[PDB]
Amino acid sequence: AIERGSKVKILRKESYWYGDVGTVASIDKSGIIYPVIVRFNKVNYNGFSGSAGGLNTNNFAEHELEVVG
Repeated sequence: AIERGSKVKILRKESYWYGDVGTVASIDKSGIIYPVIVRFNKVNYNGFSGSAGGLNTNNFAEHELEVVG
């Protein structure tokens, strides 16, 4: 099961960090299809201005992540 701070290999085809692993940051209450936000320490600036957006976290479903810890 997706534990906390566990190593999860992202298995999302259309993902900026697909094929890479990430550190589980926190899970949601199943409010959305991708409540699990993983950490990648990677930024994808593609339109920033004024307020510093920045992501560093991608949403992913439980079945979309592969706990390989």
